[PDB]
Amino acid sequence: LSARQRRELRLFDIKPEQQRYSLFLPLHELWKQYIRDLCSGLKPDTQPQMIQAKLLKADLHGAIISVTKSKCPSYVGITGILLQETKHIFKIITKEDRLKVIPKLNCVFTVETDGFISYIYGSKFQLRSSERSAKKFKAKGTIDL
Amino acid sequence: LVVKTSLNNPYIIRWSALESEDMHFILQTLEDRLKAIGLQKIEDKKKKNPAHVRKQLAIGVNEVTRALERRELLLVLVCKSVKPAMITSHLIQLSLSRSVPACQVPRLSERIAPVIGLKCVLALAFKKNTTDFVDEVRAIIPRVPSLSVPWLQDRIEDSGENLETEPLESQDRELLDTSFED
Amino acid sequence: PVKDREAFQRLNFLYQAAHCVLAQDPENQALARFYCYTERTIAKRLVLRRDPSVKRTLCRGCSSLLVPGLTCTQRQRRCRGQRWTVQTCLTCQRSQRFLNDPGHLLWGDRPEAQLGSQADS
RNA sequence: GUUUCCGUAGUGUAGUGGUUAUCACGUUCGCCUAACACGCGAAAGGUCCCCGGUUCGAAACCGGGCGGAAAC
RNA sequence: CUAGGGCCAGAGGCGGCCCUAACAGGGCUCUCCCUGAGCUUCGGGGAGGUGAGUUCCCAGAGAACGGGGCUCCGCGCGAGGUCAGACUGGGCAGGAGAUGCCGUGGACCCCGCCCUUCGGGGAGGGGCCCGGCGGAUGCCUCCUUUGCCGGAGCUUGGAACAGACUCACGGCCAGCGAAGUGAGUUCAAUGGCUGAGGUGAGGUACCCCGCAGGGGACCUCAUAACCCAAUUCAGACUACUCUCCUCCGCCCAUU
Ligand SMILES: [Zn+2]
Repeated sequence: LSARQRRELRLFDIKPEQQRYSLFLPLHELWKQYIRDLCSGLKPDTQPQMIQAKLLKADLHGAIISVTKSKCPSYVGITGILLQETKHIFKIITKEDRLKVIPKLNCVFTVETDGFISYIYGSKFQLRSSERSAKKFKAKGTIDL
Repeated sequence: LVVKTSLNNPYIIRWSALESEDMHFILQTLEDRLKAIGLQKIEDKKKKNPAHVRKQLAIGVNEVTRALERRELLLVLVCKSVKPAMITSHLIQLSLSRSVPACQVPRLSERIAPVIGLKCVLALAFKKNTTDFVDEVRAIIPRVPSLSVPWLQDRIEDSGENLETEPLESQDRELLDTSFED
Repeated sequence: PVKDREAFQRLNFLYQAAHCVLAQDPENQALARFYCYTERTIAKRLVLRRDPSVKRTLCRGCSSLLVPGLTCTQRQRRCRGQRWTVQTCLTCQRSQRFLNDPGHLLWGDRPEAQLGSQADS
């Protein structure tokens, strides 16, 4: 059950790397209508503390990210939507076809909503993101970036 | 009060339009073509003592499911005589790639018996690549209604999502089943 | 269903996101496997009772929600008594038994069609 | 050096031999009174010390990390 | 006071092996589960034996067994026709899959080779299931059906030759008040300063060897964090970086 689910891997191949990244936009279009169906109130004045709290447990698969701070200078400035989301890494695909892996070690990601911009500090958000929606996101420490 | 919230999503992938005025006389057109050309299908199987045998008439359920897999342009004819047939006929809706899934519900069960053939066939299809059998049947294919599938994409970059949460109640099955274990 | 109401949106989103990958580009199914593996894990820890109509397509060996419906083999055959509709993928080679018969349409309407007439608001 | 026990709304504490978070005090409101102390109903208020692991699901079970307390 | 020991009931002893009287020790190795950015022959964590017990609500034939729900089947029982093959006659099964075939699938039955002569281990075949490919005849020869008995399946579910957890795999019996630990304090000593080095960066109008190179000399700077002996030692676990060794990942840039 452990090695039998891990025969080859669940990892990508060489041929899906060139799948014409603008065709991954309906995956972002599905996520864009998902956020409007989640809170269903955006415009006049509707609780910015609620928006950043519902995105704690929200499955952010297929969302645009842009690195505005990282400990590595080479990681900063990479844009694209994400496909996989592992323990402390998540694989993104960028502009004209090439995929990149950015670890969730000490960095923050910028997620652009319709009328909101939310930073996600990737040093606390780890540990198998299916379990992130479950339990145990408590208040610990600061993020010195 | 025992109420269990159950995420129940049978998103109804509907069939073609129920045009009883349109889908009645086209089946009589199929009886005019399958009888006037020849009825040598049973004469080679029973051998009551070969050109009509060369067709790839997909007879049965499992010959239609293998037909739409590789690369085949054909026509699908599905009747409804079984009430849990949605388990079987889900492959007809979901394999919409290069075919037209026609679904004659009330009359297709009465179309096997007047033709000199076999017992009641559920799924009817035929492979007719690179062979001109009847040019008039190929004109009925743009005339029969097609079915849209909002399950995957429905051909347009616009997704269709719903929130179908049906709360299961234990008191409803307590009056129907009346089963107790202590 | 106050706090658990948020959890229903996170399960059917990743279910639908695996369909959007295979609708545009088939034969590359690594996104459909991980979106089903995350869907099963959230339902495993945050306990929800999903319907057997969808769950019989997830192919509970590892993960494939749409792969046996358009690529693998699902046929009808008769093993011993009544006929069975065998759903078997091409990755873990597991099968799921489902019998199709007109004699048990009353029992075939028992798990799925009884909640369509009893689950009231 | 030594041993055992404990961490639960604001405090004092139950409870659980694993799937629900609460009783007493106090606050708010309500019952009552010309306006009251009691009685009584109800609501606001949860990092169940922290992480990992087992399990379908740990306030609980296990492992580790602290913390606190009782006495020679 | 040798606990490399004895006593009563037992007769069972935690995958196997190896090292140690330091067995909640370590190493090698097999199987399974959980899980991780080295496709994975990978790293890390946990569990292996036997017996007993437990395992929410709902759904479901069934969550210990049996009964009961429904279908299929006849080396069983009973009735009717006896008109018991007629032009292979009759009836049944069959696209809602009959027949045929494939296989490092079975914890199934049997033949059965070898290691062996207790359970058994592996190569191979038949029958019965499982799964896959491919689509037309096949079955019985007085016949048909009900009831009873037995066998098999049963859309559930986190789970149905299961898995997980708890308990049990023994109980009980042996000490010396006498000076002074390569630190030995106990109202609880001790990791000091300066100077010169080592190693790790940086520099040279300096010297020698003459292969553009190298070595020496001199000068500047880093040397820490975690933390504190209280009888001592071995081992596991946990908190760590001035550092060295092994194994790699991601991204940038170059060819
Ligand atoms: Zn599979």
